[PDB]
Amino acid sequence: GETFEFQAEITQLMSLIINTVYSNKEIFLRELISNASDALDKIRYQALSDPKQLETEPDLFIRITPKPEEKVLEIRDSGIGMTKAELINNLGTIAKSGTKAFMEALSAGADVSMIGQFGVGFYSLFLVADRVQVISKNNEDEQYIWESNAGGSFTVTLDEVNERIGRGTVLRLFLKDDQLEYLEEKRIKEVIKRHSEFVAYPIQLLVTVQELEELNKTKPLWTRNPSDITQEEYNAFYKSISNDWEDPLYVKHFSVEGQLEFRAILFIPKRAPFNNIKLYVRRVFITDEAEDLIPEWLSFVKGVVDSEDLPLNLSREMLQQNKIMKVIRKNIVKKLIEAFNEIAEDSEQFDKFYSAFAKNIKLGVHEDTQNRAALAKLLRYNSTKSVDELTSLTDYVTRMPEHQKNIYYITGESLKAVEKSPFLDALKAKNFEVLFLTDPIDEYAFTQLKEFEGKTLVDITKDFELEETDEEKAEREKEIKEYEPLTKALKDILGDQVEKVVVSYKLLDAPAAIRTGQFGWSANMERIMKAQALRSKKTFEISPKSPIIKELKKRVDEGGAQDKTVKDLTNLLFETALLTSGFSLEEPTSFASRINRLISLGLNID
Amino acid sequence: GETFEFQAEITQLMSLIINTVYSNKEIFLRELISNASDALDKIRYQALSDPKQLETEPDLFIRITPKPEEKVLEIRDSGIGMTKAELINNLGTIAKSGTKAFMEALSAGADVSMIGQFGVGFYSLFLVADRVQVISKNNEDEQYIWESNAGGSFTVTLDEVNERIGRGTVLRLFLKDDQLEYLEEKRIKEVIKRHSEFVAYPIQLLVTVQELEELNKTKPLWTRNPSDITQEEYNAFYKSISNDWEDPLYVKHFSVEGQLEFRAILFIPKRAPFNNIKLYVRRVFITDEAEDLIPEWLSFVKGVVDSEDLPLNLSREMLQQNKIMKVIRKNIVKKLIEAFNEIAEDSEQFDKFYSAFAKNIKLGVHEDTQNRAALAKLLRYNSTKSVDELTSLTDYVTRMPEHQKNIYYITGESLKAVEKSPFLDALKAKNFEVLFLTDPIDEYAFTQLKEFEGKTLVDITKDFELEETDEEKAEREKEIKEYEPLTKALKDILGDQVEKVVVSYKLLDAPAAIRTGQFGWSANMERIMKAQALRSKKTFEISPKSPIIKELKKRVDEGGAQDKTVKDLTNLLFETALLTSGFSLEEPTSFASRINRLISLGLNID
Ligand SMILES: Nc1ncnc2c1ncn2[C@@H]1O[C@H](COP(=O)(O)OP(=O)(O)NP(=O)(O)O)[C@@H](O)[C@H]1O
Ligand SMILES: Nc1ncnc2c1ncn2[C@@H]1O[C@H](COP(=O)(O)OP(=O)(O)NP(=O)(O)O)[C@@H](O)[C@H]1O
Ligand SMILES: [Mg+2]
Ligand SMILES: [Mg+2]
Repeated sequence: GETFEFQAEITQLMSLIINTVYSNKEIFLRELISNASDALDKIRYQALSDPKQLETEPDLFIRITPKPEEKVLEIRDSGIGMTKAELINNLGTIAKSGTKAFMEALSAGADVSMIGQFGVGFYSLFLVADRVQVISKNNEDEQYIWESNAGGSFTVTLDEVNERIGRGTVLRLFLKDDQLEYLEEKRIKEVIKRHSEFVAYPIQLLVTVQELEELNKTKPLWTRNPSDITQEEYNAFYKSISNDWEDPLYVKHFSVEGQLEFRAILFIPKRAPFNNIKLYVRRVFITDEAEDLIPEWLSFVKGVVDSEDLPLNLSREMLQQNKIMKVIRKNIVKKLIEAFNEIAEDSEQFDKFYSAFAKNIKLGVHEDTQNRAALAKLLRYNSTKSVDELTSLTDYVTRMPEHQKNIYYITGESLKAVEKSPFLDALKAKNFEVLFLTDPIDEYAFTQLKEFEGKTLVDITKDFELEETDEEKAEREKEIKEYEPLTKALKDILGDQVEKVVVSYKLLDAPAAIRTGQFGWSANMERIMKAQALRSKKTFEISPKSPIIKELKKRVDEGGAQDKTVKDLTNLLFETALLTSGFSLEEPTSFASRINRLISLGLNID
Repeated sequence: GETFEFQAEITQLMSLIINTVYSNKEIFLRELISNASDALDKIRYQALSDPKQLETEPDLFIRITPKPEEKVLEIRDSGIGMTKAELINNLGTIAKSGTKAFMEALSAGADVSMIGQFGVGFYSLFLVADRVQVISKNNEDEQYIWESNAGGSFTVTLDEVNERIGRGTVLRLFLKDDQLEYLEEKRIKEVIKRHSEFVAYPIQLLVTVQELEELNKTKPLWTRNPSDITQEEYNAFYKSISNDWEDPLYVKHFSVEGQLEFRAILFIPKRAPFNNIKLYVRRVFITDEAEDLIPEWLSFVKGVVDSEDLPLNLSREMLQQNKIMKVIRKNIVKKLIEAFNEIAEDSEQFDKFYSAFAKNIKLGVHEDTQNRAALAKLLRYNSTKSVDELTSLTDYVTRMPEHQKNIYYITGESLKAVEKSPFLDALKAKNFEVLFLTDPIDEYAFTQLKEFEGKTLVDITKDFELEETDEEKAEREKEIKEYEPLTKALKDILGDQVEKVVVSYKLLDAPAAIRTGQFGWSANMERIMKAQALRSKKTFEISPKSPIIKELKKRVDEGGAQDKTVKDLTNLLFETALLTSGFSLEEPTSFASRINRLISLGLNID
């Protein structure tokens, strides 16, 4: 049948590209600098084969001159420029990107990496300007003026009233009556620092005597190998990408080659606030709101990532959904894990790294599952054998005897409450080391690990059993069977406050304590859960080697299982053991009342 | 001078709209259903003036008949259809939207609201298909076939081998090999539920026996009159917009007819979800990730918002930054405040609502400032006179005596620990009501309020002054200096644990108590801060009329300022006051050992 070619309504496509493509109206400056950088890259590539191309204009720069008295923001560069034909075919045709044609026409293997590849970015200037007066000048042509008012047609006339420029393009922007904000120095500097910070060419800005100030003093470091970059340059780079005042603690500069090519310079700060990783394609900032490239627990680091094969959208403000995001996320996680392992080789630097980002590492163990074993070796806690220095789990399993098959730890509110806990005497009598956990997020990660190099993590606050000789077990069972009336009477006294009352030999000096029941929340977990602003079973055991329990035993033998004088004593002892174990004290008024009664008894007053 | 018209490269403009824009590949179905809905709206408006237009096909529907045998996802509708000239200019031209041409040619007082306003949405089908065969049929022309290969030209041939449809368009989408996922019923139903759920015209889908199933069974309610909607319809609408299984508690259906006309049906769930509010433009879901649309503390509210004059971008997945979302946020906040006030008029309804979203309201008092006084009326807490039922702040200040100027409250870990706290007897003697704060987020709101109807919020756990008579102030000053040597000796024993020790008359039944101070954190605030997963000063007081303090007074009169038996009592009583006030002990081992010493002394243990 009949065949027709596709057409495009210019009077509607122009408004479609200008108004309904870009969300913000400040990226017009970023696109103009990107076009100027592409022109300078073209004239530089032409200068490598012919040095006479820079005789007219030797300096390569981009000059921006705001004029509030004339309502014009001029954009002047010293690039290759546009001839009479380029002002019609390249600049006058929508979706025509001559920068793409220049990139595909050069010989394979060039070092240049230009930015423009769509062909409609130049029309973004009309979002803040009504009429434009772009002036071009090429070495192989005269000086012309490209005038437009975002209408249906454009006018190109020979320049005979303006100054004779050497080489480059002068983009005269007549701003609208409601877009005068872009004539201020602070607004221009903010747009540059946000979108046009790491351009390879100097961005000169005319500020008020008139002077020129460069807005891109900091050069990108991802274009150089990590072998010839000093630490001060890394500190300046970190202070430039972020508003932080302190130098980065550690820098990780890697480069992945092969099917995916991308470079990233990830920095580790010196403090924690309790996204951050910027994305750069063709030396231009695209977006920083992609949460899928970096995990939430790992979002404490700062830095930028440079790439060239990312499928950028038309607006150049973000990227499409692709499978490369998972690849770059895995690479960043692996490189940061390697960086953490390198920091672990040092003692002074890793101390600051752990004291500043312990929560992030412990979160990495809690949520993440693939790198859980790698992050478990970075945990540092105190123990009975290490009171001052922090000891890892790798050094913990080395000091474990041949008969110990489990890793013992303990949680609590503070370090002073767990260092003198009544659950440590039994483990120290057997020369068993017990770790110390003082942060509320420690148990959230220890409940996910449940194993380290084959050693099961056992919490001493919960119920647990220890191996012993058959003779000791036979003697302990014959002692437990005779304390049975005491535990039975004490259970009836406590009522439903505890699950059961059994004799425990894991207490030497403490008279009694309350443990957990191997399941549910522990003594510290329920305290953390009942204290969150945005958001189990207990067992009472006594020690048969304490004089207090020995005196309580002879009370039920004479018929004192239901006396009124003993009830006050056993209830107060239960609430005291409840406090020393880490549980929540319900109704402290009766506790204080009984305490005051003993005070009166000790002060000889009734 | 030389004037030239703007041009557009077809081979590049097409590629611009095939990879850059429409970052998601599943929205091709949404756009095609929107085009079918526009065609049906056209034929429905044409039927209002000529009923004979629907004689060829009376039914109005969109049929989705997948065919995995030949890898085609054909979409058939019964809209107005396109003629021979419409398949060239309306469909074959980029950025040409005949739907906009039909909208601008509408009569005065039209009611139809069509979706098509750009003209590039039809070309989104090439994201998953390599070639299309659009079969159109209009009442004023013959049945033609519009074929394309996503290249630079298209072919239009007269239909001779396909079905002789009555009226509408048939779009044969030959899906690519890597995009065969859209041939299953699950993917089609998910895309329809995500974007094309609330289309006014029925969407038919062939599920393979060949049977048809309507996907858009839930009709929208924002177009109908809110006063005519029943509760079951609101429940069914809530079950469709959200995956929740519980019925909505309260529904707020309002419509603002100001400078920006928009409809919104906000629902109140029954459980806290710890975005949620979806945005619709002309019965089309665009996005649900709007930040400025709803505050953070208000994210628990579910519902949808329908607007018409919104700056839709090219991809129709976000709004442009035109500073128009602030008025929508303000209207939503105001309407939900009115909704909460209406819920407060009912007893059982507000009891069910406050029991599920108390933290959300308290967080709203914490961060929000413009509606802080409005949200303060919804705060419900217990008190000494309201131990059973909840009481607001208005009912609290109405029962305040004429000589009370401050609102007294108390915070603690639980309600049983604050109902008998020794800080209540001082206010109970003056017949002053004291609120009970049992949640960790209550102080974060009470610190931001600081006042309610001129009454200053004063925490009784902190240092505060009570009004007294000169006859009582005289005897208080006479007895304060009498106890001064006891306080000096007690401070010398306590050391740096407390700042100062003052004889406070705000204690009647307790021998002593400890407070934080006048400024800074409270007793429970520092405990919550030290118990958070992502994350002081003390003033000691005594009661001069207690037998314990009266006996301790005579101890220092005989030279007992530095005895060995008084320091044990001093430390023990200090930790007891530290317990009853809501703090945490420095070490429970020392407290447990001291209590065990009392037990040995009481049990005559030598
Ligand atoms: N300042 C300039 N100096 C010289 N040539 C320029 C300048 N600005 C634009 N051009 C030319 O005009 C063409 C049109 O560019 P433009 O419409 O901005 O889109 P693009 O830069 O080519 N691709 P993109 O940046 O992704 O939108 C460029 O390819 C250059 O050849
Ligand atoms: N199924 C259809 N039946 C009849 N006419 C149709 C159909 N699909 C598209 N058209 C016509 O083709 C035109 C092109 O529409 P399209 O390219 O999809 O963008 P649009 O819908 O007009 N505007 P937008 O939805 O914002 O992209 C429409 O305006 C209709 O006039
Ligand atoms: Mg450009
Ligand atoms: Mg469309």
